[PDB]
Amino acid sequence: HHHHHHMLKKKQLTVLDLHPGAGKTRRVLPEIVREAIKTRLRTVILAPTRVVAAEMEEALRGLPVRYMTTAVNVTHSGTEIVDLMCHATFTSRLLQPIRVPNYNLYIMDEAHFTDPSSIAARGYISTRVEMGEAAAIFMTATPPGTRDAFPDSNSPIMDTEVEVPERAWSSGFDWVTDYSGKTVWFVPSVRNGNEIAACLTKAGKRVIQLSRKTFETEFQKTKHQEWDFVVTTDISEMGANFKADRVIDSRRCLKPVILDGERVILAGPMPVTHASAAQRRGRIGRNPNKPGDEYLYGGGCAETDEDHAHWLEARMLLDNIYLQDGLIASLYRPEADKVAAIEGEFKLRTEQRKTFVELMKRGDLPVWLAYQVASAGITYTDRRWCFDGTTNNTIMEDSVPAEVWTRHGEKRVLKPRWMDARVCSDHAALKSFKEFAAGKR
Ligand SMILES: Nc1ncnc2c1ncn2[C@@H]1O[C@H](COP(=O)(O)OP(=O)(O)O)[C@@H](O)[C@H]1O
Ligand code: BEF
Ligand SMILES: [Mn+2]
Repeated sequence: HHHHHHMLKKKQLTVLDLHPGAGKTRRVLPEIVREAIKTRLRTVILAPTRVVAAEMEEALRGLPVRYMTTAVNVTHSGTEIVDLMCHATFTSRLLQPIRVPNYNLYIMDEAHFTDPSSIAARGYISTRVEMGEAAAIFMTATPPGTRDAFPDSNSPIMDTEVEVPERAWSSGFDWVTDYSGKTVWFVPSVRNGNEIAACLTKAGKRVIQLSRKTFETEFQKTKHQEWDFVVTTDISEMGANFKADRVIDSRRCLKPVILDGERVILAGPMPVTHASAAQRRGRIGRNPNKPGDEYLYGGGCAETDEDHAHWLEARMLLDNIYLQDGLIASLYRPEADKVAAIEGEFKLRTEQRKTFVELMKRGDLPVWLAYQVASAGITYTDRRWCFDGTTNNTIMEDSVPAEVWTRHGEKRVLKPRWMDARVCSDHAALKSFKEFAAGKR
């Protein structure tokens, strides 16, 4: 009930870069949506995750918003001119035949998200603005290329550089376990998080683990049950709210890297960006009444992340989104220097584009891998490629060849024609890929 008037300018992109916890998501977003409604601007709100989409409903209760996500179960009047969906849904719809409205205003929250669908959505939106067809607001405390890892916070934070373990320990890290508060611990990989979580559990701690595959289900447990540690990958940088007193940050993670144009490996761990570091630290210091919060960090930051597969993968997506005849959207300008590709090199014809989309949406394949399969002319249900690669593409778990009973009634060793380490980097990813290779997804 203290609305501040925003003069929403046509043909403009604004970056709302207030510090973490300043109220972008909970205060400024509703104000903008009210102005958009008042002035009758057809508007889309882009949430990074289903978890945040649900929370945005609380902030927007009593405003006419169409929630285009099963994460919210609200009765729609059919008259709403504001739509809410996830970054990934927005990009996926753009790749499909499905008509996406030509919105007058795009509001992307947690616009730092570097998953390929988010990077692509930013390119599309910025292109629409540059063409004079729409306005946009990108909300993030950490715009592309920030070099500040220690922004302002609602309460003071105690910043300390320490040695952070990335393996189980039996001594040398008493400060981790001799602590009666609640800790969010950012780890370099799902497997390292499993090992640390087991160590913590053996030491009597209650641990919840979060990764992209599990986030949308395990995050609820952080609200609804008692815990001592959350052990999380980078997915928790995207507007994740914890009632926590301490963050432990390894400051590095495994990175997918395309090697010689022919395979994806997981390299590193390599340092995180300043943006990632500031978002990780930004999970604490958020309560103005609580002055004790600590950030313990394990090394430096770097901006040398052009080796990351996500940039090229964003181009694969954008190349397959229609704007106008002959026009391919560039990445948003601050990100466009991250990748050297020819605009349109990854454009697919209609049937192959359909396969590319289905491999990602229903197959849950990484963008790069989905592209290799689709561009080879393979149809979605034809899994022969999972078995006919070279011998060095053999997938191992527990030091033995992963084996599958195939749709054609043979026990076969998983040996994909194209190797993307993301499909076999932890037990759960591998299980899903084995199902896929069996024709049982
Ligand atoms: N359910 C809640 N009730 C009350 N305050 C909350 C709730 N969730 C978050 N907050 C607080 O609201 C403030 C603004 O949060 P938010 O808008 O999410 O920040 P930003 O998007 O700027 O990072 C912060 O102090 C945050 O901790
Ligand atoms: F910048 Be807030 F943490 F979304
Ligand atoms: Mn936010």
